[PDB]
Amino acid sequence: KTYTAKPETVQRDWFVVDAAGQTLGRLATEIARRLRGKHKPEYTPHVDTGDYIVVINAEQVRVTGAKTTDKMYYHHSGFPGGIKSINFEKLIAKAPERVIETAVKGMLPKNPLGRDMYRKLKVYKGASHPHTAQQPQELKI
Amino acid sequence: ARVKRGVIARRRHKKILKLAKGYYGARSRVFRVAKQAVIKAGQYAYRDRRQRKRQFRALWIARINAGARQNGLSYSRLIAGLKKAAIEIDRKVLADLAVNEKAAFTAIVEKAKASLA
Amino acid sequence: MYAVIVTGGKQHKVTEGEFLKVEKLDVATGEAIDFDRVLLVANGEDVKIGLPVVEGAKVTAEVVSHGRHDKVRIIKFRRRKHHMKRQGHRQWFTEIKITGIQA
Amino acid sequence: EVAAKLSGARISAQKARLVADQIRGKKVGEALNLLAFSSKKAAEIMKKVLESAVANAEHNEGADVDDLKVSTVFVNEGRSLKRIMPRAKGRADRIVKRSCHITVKVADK
Amino acid sequence: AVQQNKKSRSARDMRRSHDALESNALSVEKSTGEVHLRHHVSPDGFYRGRKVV
RNA sequence: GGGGAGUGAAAUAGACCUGAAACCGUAUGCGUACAAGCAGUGGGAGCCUACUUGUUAGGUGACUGCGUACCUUUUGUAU
RNA sequence: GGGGCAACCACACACCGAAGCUGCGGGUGUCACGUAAGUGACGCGGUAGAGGAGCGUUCUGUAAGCCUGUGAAGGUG
Repeated sequence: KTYTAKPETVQRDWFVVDAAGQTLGRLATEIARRLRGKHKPEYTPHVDTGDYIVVINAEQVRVTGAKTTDKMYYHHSGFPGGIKSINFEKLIAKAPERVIETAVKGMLPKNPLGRDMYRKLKVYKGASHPHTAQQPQELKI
Repeated sequence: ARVKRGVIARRRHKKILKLAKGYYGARSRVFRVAKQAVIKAGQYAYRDRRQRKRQFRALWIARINAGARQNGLSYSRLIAGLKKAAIEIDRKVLADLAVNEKAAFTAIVEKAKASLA
Repeated sequence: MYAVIVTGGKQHKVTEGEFLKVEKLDVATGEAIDFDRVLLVANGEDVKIGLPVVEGAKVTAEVVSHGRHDKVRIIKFRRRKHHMKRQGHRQWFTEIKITGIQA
Repeated sequence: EVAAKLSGARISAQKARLVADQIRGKKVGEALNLLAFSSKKAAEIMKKVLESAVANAEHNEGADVDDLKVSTVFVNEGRSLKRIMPRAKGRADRIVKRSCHITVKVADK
Repeated sequence: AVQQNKKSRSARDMRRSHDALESNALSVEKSTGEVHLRHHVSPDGFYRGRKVV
């Protein structure tokens, strides 16, 4: 019968991404492919096999056309009349690391695996990460 | 000849409550609920004999696809590569050779590239 | 030593010794069977694949037993329409054993 | 081990589960001290049973009153006596009056 | 108002999980070796080693 | 009301043959305190107890895909 | 439908995709065969409704038989 992966025998790696002019949703579709594990031959859906990602410049990211002065990010507070909105340009000066997380979070399953695949994503707005001990390799510059 | 039906009714009740054990709460112990959960759990077991064949075929394909990109193709150009030639191999035993016998898989992939498709 | 033989409309991953269950075929118990429908033969690392069938290679197997594995149930029910129908099924099989591979 | 019962005891089952869970798995020295000072109705009855289980160990089966640790306390349900009580606008409704079976089982291991 | 469905064995037993007991005030008399409640007169009528009744 | 002891072929035949289901408990194993729904089904990790010791079998089911009870009336009901 | 940018026109190959078709294994109705099943020889979603074939319960015949205190009927695995 066909082989399934085992969670105590899984091997995981450390990648680092530079986002310095990458288009937002074309960058983010290749992170979310490699967090789920479609690049490995031993992929089963019910276990998590995938590589930790570190993203280093989450403020250099680029969007196309007139979308910088548009693209409201709506969310509701719970109270009556509590709808709130903030566009792309004003958001990126407030918290730059939450643009690129909410784009990847919507390209994942909504399971308790999706919450577990989302913990392998680690973004930074700086230029260096506190993970030199794990020694991530570069991919796809 | 009065017949009293108290003994052949009981055998047909215990035959239901044997198939319906392991269930939650009142579906495994009282009969007017455990008859519904035996019929419903037989319809699901009829549909899912067909859906078993679809959940593995979609699992074999996504394992060939991952293994054949690492050598330098897609999935869809590989299948046209093997059927330019005549290799005649299922999805079930390609996705065995993708995981376990990885060197024999690479000797297959190079022959699809030589088939140039 | 692993071959790909094709028994009953489906192929297998046989590596010798093989208590292996096949659909039912017409032979008695204790007779030797030759499979001439082998698709790739590997040995150590030396692996060759058949343009459709690889030449010369045989797999020798013999029948351990016959049996009939399962009891699966069928319920054809329609709600609200006064219709329900049941049926059992047990499928034959044939357990063989490979004493085989011939490159 | 030796046992004791009180089959037929007027307090209901569920009210007397709350005194059985307090003492299950202790020693009988401090089990008599939890029951001398508890304020509930079941506690005066369970101490009458717990010292009946002990006095069957100083008697018939040998054992000292020190090494006994109370092993298995359970309280089952018994017969219920059914009575009527009138309510308003002619309608009368029915009352039960419950009892229980208590079983305290001490063990000299 | 009345209920609309009955409560299972789980949701009935979860309710009464907060309803346990306690008795912890026991203390030994220093003189007579008698057990009583802390800050109470002992049943032989001794409070902190003195006969009162 | 019990615990012995005695009668009896047998007191879990003790003031009563057998003694089921719903209902209520007590022990032992395995799973559950960041996770959304007819509570099952398809795949499935681990753990447990047995057997030759693992497909020899049994019990639990993390995780995950599909899944809006039964009857009656009706042009149609998850309704 | 959502993330997001994989949108429109002409066009080419490739793949994916049902309980459809094919492969292998069983079953059955019908008609013939190769004796109408020795064997062939061709079909099977279904309500109201029409036709065909069976299981079990209690009592009577066979029963002055046969089984049972080495253990019946029951209850439980």
